Amino acid sequence: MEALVLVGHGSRLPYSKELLVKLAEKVKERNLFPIVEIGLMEFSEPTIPQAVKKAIEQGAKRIIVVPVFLAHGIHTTRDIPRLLGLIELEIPEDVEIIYREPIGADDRIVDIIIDRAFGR
Amino acid sequence: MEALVLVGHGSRLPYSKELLVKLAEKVKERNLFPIVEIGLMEFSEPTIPQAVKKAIEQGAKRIIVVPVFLAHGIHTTRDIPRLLGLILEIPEDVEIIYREPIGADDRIVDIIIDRAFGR
Ligand SMILES: O=C(O)CCC1=C(CC(=O)O)c2cc3[nH]c(cc4nc(cc5[nH]c(cc1n2)c(CC(=O)O)c5CCC(=O)O)C(CCC(=O)O)=C4CC(=O)O)c(CC(=O)O)c3CCC(=O)O
Repeated sequence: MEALVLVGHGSRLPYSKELLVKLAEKVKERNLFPIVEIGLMEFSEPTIPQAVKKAIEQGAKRIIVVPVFLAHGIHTTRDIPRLLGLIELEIPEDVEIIYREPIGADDRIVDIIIDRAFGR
Repeated sequence: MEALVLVGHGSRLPYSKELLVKLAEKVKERNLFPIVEIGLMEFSEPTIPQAVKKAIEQGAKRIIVVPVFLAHGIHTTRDIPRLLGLILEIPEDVEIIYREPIGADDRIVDIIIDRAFGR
Protein backbone atom coordinates (compact mmCIF):
# COMPACT_ATOMS: atom_id res chain seq x y z
CA MET A 1 0.00 0.00 0.00
CA GLU A 2 2.67 2.41 1.22
CA ALA A 3 6.44 1.96 1.27
CA LEU A 4 9.34 3.45 3.20
CA VAL A 5 12.52 3.99 1.24
CA LEU A 6 15.54 5.02 3.26
CA VAL A 7 18.02 6.77 1.02
CA GLY A 8 21.67 7.38 1.88
CA HIS A 9 24.77 8.84 0.28
CA GLY A 10 26.84 5.75 -0.37
CA SER A 11 30.62 5.55 -0.06
CA ARG A 12 33.49 3.70 -1.62
CA LEU A 13 33.97 2.42 1.93
CA PRO A 14 31.35 -0.01 3.30
CA TYR A 15 30.19 1.98 6.36
CA SER A 16 27.51 4.13 4.72
CA LYS A 17 25.66 1.11 3.35
CA GLU A 18 26.02 -0.76 6.64
CA LEU A 19 24.43 2.20 8.40
CA LEU A 20 21.41 2.23 6.08
CA VAL A 21 21.05 -1.55 6.31
CA LYS A 22 21.11 -1.50 10.12
CA LEU A 23 18.65 1.44 10.16
CA ALA A 24 16.28 -0.41 7.79
CA GLU A 25 16.40 -3.56 9.90
CA LYS A 26 15.55 -1.58 13.06
CA VAL A 27 12.66 0.22 11.33
CA LYS A 28 11.45 -3.21 10.28
CA GLU A 29 11.74 -4.44 13.89
CA ARG A 30 9.39 -1.62 14.87
CA ASN A 31 6.47 -2.95 12.66
CA LEU A 32 5.42 0.42 11.19
CA PHE A 33 5.62 -0.07 7.40
CA PRO A 34 4.38 -2.72 4.98
CA ILE A 35 7.40 -2.26 2.74
CA VAL A 36 10.88 -1.02 3.79
CA GLU A 37 13.78 -0.64 1.33
CA ILE A 38 17.11 1.15 1.12
CA GLY A 39 18.85 2.91 -1.74
CA LEU A 40 22.29 4.42 -2.00
CA MET A 41 22.89 7.46 -4.20
CA GLU A 42 26.38 6.54 -5.40
CA PHE A 43 29.06 3.78 -5.43
CA SER A 44 26.77 1.10 -4.00
CA GLU A 45 23.77 -1.11 -4.57
CA PRO A 46 20.82 -0.95 -4.17
CA THR A 47 20.66 2.35 -6.00
CA ILE A 48 17.84 4.76 -5.41
CA PRO A 49 15.91 3.76 -8.58
CA GLN A 50 16.29 0.06 -7.80
CA ALA A 51 14.88 0.62 -4.29
CA VAL A 52 11.90 2.55 -5.66
CA LYS A 53 11.06 -0.07 -8.29
CA LYS A 54 11.47 -3.00 -5.84
CA ALA A 55 9.00 -1.06 -3.58
CA ILE A 56 6.54 -0.57 -6.41
CA GLU A 57 6.75 -4.30 -7.35
CA GLN A 58 5.95 -5.27 -3.78
CA GLY A 59 2.65 -3.41 -4.25
CA ALA A 60 3.28 0.09 -2.88
CA LYS A 61 1.41 3.03 -4.45
CA ARG A 62 2.63 5.75 -2.06
CA ILE A 63 6.43 5.74 -1.52
CA ILE A 64 7.85 7.63 1.46
CA VAL A 65 11.44 8.55 0.64
CA VAL A 66 13.45 9.70 3.68
CA PRO A 67 16.82 11.31 2.98
CA VAL A 68 19.13 9.92 5.68
CA PHE A 69 21.39 12.96 5.46
CA LEU A 70 22.19 15.37 8.26
CA ALA A 71 21.78 18.54 6.18
CA HIS A 72 20.38 19.64 2.88
CA GLY A 73 22.96 19.77 0.10
CA ILE A 74 23.15 19.31 -3.64
CA HIS A 75 22.37 15.65 -3.14
CA THR A 76 19.14 16.26 -1.31
CA THR A 77 18.19 19.34 -3.37
CA ARG A 78 19.37 18.29 -6.87
CA ASP A 79 20.77 14.78 -7.43
CA ILE A 80 18.23 12.75 -5.47
CA PRO A 81 15.13 14.74 -6.59
CA ARG A 82 16.46 14.00 -10.02
CA LEU A 83 16.68 10.24 -9.62
CA LEU A 84 13.21 10.27 -8.17
CA GLY A 85 12.03 12.03 -11.30
CA LEU A 86 10.63 14.99 -9.31
CA ILE A 87 12.71 17.42 -11.37
CA GLU A 88 12.98 17.31 -15.17
CA LEU A 89 13.27 5.75 -14.00
CA GLU A 90 9.47 5.86 -14.83
CA ILE A 91 6.89 6.28 -11.93
CA PRO A 92 3.54 4.68 -12.80
CA GLU A 93 0.71 7.21 -12.62
CA ASP A 94 -1.07 5.40 -9.87
CA VAL A 95 2.09 5.87 -7.82
CA GLU A 96 3.13 9.00 -5.94
CA ILE A 97 6.65 9.52 -4.49
CA ILE A 98 6.63 11.57 -1.27
CA TYR A 99 10.07 13.03 -0.59
CA ARG A 100 10.67 13.88 3.05
CA GLU A 101 13.07 16.15 4.97
CA PRO A 102 16.54 15.38 6.29
CA ILE A 103 17.53 14.86 9.87
CA GLY A 104 18.49 18.48 10.66
CA ALA A 105 19.47 19.86 14.06
CA ASP A 106 17.06 17.65 15.97
CA ASP A 107 17.33 17.83 19.78
CA ARG A 108 18.02 14.09 19.63
CA ILE A 109 21.08 14.81 17.52
CA VAL A 110 22.38 17.02 20.31
CA ASP A 111 21.75 14.11 22.70
CA ILE A 112 23.70 11.74 20.50
CA ILE A 113 26.50 14.27 20.06
CA ILE A 114 26.84 14.67 23.85
CA ASP A 115 26.91 10.90 24.30
CA ARG A 116 29.68 10.68 21.68
CA ALA A 117 31.60 13.48 23.40
CA PHE A 118 31.73 11.22 26.47
CA GLY A 119 32.69 8.14 24.49
CA ARG A 120 29.30 6.46 24.88
CA MET B 1 40.07 22.99 30.59
CA GLU B 2 38.33 20.77 28.22
CA ALA B 3 36.77 21.83 24.91
CA LEU B 4 34.10 20.36 22.64
CA VAL B 5 34.74 20.77 18.91
CA LEU B 6 31.87 19.83 16.62
CA VAL B 7 33.15 19.02 13.18
CA GLY B 8 31.06 18.80 10.01
CA HIS B 9 31.50 18.20 6.29
CA GLY B 10 30.73 21.64 4.86
CA SER B 11 29.08 22.23 1.51
CA ARG B 12 28.95 24.82 -1.25
CA LEU B 13 25.46 25.35 -0.02
CA PRO B 14 24.92 26.99 3.40
CA TYR B 15 22.83 24.26 5.06
CA SER B 16 25.69 22.13 6.39
CA LYS B 17 27.19 25.04 8.30
CA GLU B 18 23.82 26.18 9.56
CA LEU B 19 23.30 22.68 10.99
CA LEU B 20 26.60 22.79 12.88
CA VAL B 21 25.84 26.30 14.14
CA LYS B 22 22.43 25.30 15.48
CA LEU B 23 23.84 22.17 17.08
CA ALA B 24 26.63 24.14 18.77
CA GLU B 25 24.12 26.64 20.06
CA LYS B 26 21.92 23.87 21.59
CA VAL B 27 24.94 22.19 23.19
CA LYS B 28 25.89 25.63 24.61
CA GLU B 29 22.41 25.97 26.11
CA ARG B 30 22.94 22.73 28.03
CA ASN B 31 25.85 24.15 30.19
CA LEU B 32 27.97 20.99 29.79
CA PHE B 33 31.21 22.33 28.28
CA PRO B 34 33.41 25.29 29.12
CA ILE B 35 34.38 25.71 25.47
CA VAL B 36 32.28 24.77 22.44
CA GLU B 37 33.45 25.43 18.87
CA ILE B 38 32.56 24.29 15.34
CA GLY B 39 34.71 23.54 12.32
CA LEU B 40 33.92 22.55 8.75
CA MET B 41 36.10 20.17 6.71
CA GLU B 42 35.73 21.99 3.42
CA PHE B 43 34.20 24.96 1.61
CA SER B 44 33.49 26.97 4.74
CA GLU B 45 34.79 28.65 7.82
CA PRO B 46 35.65 28.05 10.66
CA THR B 47 37.90 25.27 9.27
CA ILE B 48 38.75 22.31 11.51
CA PRO B 49 42.26 23.73 12.33
CA GLN B 50 40.74 27.12 13.13
CA ALA B 51 38.25 25.52 15.55
CA VAL B 52 40.99 23.57 17.34
CA LYS B 53 43.21 26.64 17.64
CA LYS B 54 40.35 28.77 19.01
CA ALA B 55 39.70 26.10 21.62
CA ILE B 56 43.36 25.96 22.60
CA GLU B 57 43.71 29.74 22.95
CA GLN B 58 40.58 29.88 25.19
CA GLY B 59 42.44 27.65 27.72
CA ALA B 60 41.47 24.11 26.68
CA LYS B 61 44.17 21.37 26.84
CA ARG B 62 41.70 18.58 26.20
CA ILE B 63 39.84 18.89 23.01
CA ILE B 64 36.93 16.55 22.41
CA VAL B 65 36.42 16.44 18.62
CA VAL B 66 33.07 14.89 17.69
CA PRO B 67 32.50 14.09 13.97
CA VAL B 68 28.92 15.13 13.30
CA PHE B 69 28.70 12.58 10.45
CA LEU B 70 26.25 9.72 10.09
CA ALA B 71 28.79 7.08 9.02
CA HIS B 72 32.52 6.61 8.92
CA GLY B 73 34.02 7.39 5.52
CA ILE B 74 37.20 8.71 3.98
CA HIS B 75 36.51 12.00 5.75
CA THR B 76 36.25 10.54 9.25
CA THR B 77 38.95 7.91 8.72
CA ARG B 78 41.52 9.92 6.70
CA ASP B 79 40.90 13.62 5.99
CA ILE B 80 39.85 14.73 9.48
CA PRO B 81 42.39 12.63 11.44
CA ARG B 82 45.03 14.28 9.28
CA LEU B 83 43.77 17.85 9.93
CA LEU B 84 43.89 16.96 13.60
CA GLY B 85 47.47 15.83 13.15
CA LEU B 86 46.41 12.33 14.31
CA ILE B 87 48.17 10.65 11.39
CA LEU B 88 48.68 23.23 8.57
CA GLU B 89 48.25 22.36 12.28
CA ILE B 90 50.75 22.25 15.22
CA PRO B 91 49.28 21.47 18.73
CA GLU B 92 50.96 21.51 22.15
CA ASP B 93 51.08 19.33 25.30
CA VAL B 94 47.34 19.22 24.68
CA GLU B 95 45.37 16.09 23.94
CA ILE B 96 42.86 15.76 21.11
CA ILE B 97 40.22 13.14 21.78
CA TYR B 98 38.68 12.11 18.49
CA ARG B 99 35.26 10.65 19.07
CA GLU B 100 32.98 8.42 17.10
CA PRO B 101 30.29 9.33 14.56
CA ILE B 102 26.54 9.10 15.01
CA GLY B 103 26.05 5.58 13.60
CA ALA B 104 22.73 3.72 13.50
CA ASP B 105 21.60 4.99 16.88
CA ASP B 106 18.01 4.10 17.89
CA ARG B 107 17.36 7.82 18.13
CA ILE B 108 18.21 8.07 14.45
CA VAL B 109 15.48 5.52 13.81
CA ASP B 110 13.15 7.72 15.88
CA ILE B 111 14.01 10.79 13.81
CA ILE B 112 13.66 8.87 10.55
CA ILE B 113 10.17 7.67 11.56
CA ASP B 114 9.20 11.21 12.49
CA ARG B 115 10.46 12.44 9.09
CA ALA B 116 8.59 9.64 7.32
CA PHE B 117 5.40 11.10 8.77
CA GLY B 118 6.31 14.67 7.92
CA ARG B 119 7.09 15.50 11.53
O1 LIG C 1 35.17 10.86 -0.84
C1 LIG C 1 35.50 10.16 -1.82
O2 LIG C 1 36.65 10.14 -2.33
C2 LIG C 1 34.42 9.28 -2.51
C3 LIG C 1 32.96 9.45 -1.97
C4 LIG C 1 32.49 10.90 -2.07
C5 LIG C 1 32.43 11.71 -3.11
C6 LIG C 1 32.95 11.41 -4.53
C7 LIG C 1 34.28 11.92 -4.96
O3 LIG C 1 34.66 13.00 -4.46
O4 LIG C 1 34.87 11.25 -5.84
C8 LIG C 1 31.72 12.77 -2.76
C9 LIG C 1 31.80 13.90 -3.36
C10 LIG C 1 31.62 14.99 -2.64
N1 LIG C 1 30.53 15.03 -1.79
C11 LIG C 1 30.36 16.27 -1.28
C12 LIG C 1 29.55 16.82 -0.40
C13 LIG C 1 28.76 16.33 0.49
N2 LIG C 1 29.15 15.13 0.89
C14 LIG C 1 28.47 14.80 1.96
C15 LIG C 1 28.61 13.58 2.50
C16 LIG C 1 29.40 12.55 2.13
N3 LIG C 1 30.24 12.56 1.08
C17 LIG C 1 30.94 11.41 1.10
C18 LIG C 1 31.63 10.90 0.11
C19 LIG C 1 31.78 11.45 -1.09
N4 LIG C 1 31.48 12.68 -1.45
C20 LIG C 1 30.36 10.63 2.00
C21 LIG C 1 30.73 9.16 2.28
C22 LIG C 1 32.24 8.90 2.44
O5 LIG C 1 32.78 9.40 3.45
O6 LIG C 1 32.80 8.18 1.58
C23 LIG C 1 29.50 11.36 2.69
C24 LIG C 1 28.59 10.96 3.88
C25 LIG C 1 29.08 11.47 5.22
C26 LIG C 1 28.06 11.22 6.34
O7 LIG C 1 27.52 10.10 6.49
O8 LIG C 1 27.79 12.25 7.02
C27 LIG C 1 27.71 15.85 2.28
C28 LIG C 1 26.80 15.91 3.51
C29 LIG C 1 25.47 15.21 3.56
C30 LIG C 1 24.95 15.42 5.00
O9 LIG C 1 25.02 16.57 5.52
O10 LIG C 1 24.53 14.39 5.59
C31 LIG C 1 27.93 16.83 1.40
C32 LIG C 1 27.28 18.24 1.41
C33 LIG C 1 26.56 18.60 0.08
O11 LIG C 1 25.79 17.76 -0.44
O12 LIG C 1 26.79 19.74 -0.39
C34 LIG C 1 31.04 17.00 -2.07
C35 LIG C 1 31.26 18.46 -1.79
C36 LIG C 1 30.48 19.39 -2.65
O13 LIG C 1 30.87 19.48 -3.83
O14 LIG C 1 29.55 20.03 -2.10
C37 LIG C 1 31.63 16.23 -2.91
C38 LIG C 1 32.86 16.54 -3.71
C39 LIG C 1 34.02 16.64 -2.57
C40 LIG C 1 34.32 15.47 -1.52
O15 LIG C 1 34.88 14.41 -1.88
O16 LIG C 1 34.01 15.70 -0.32
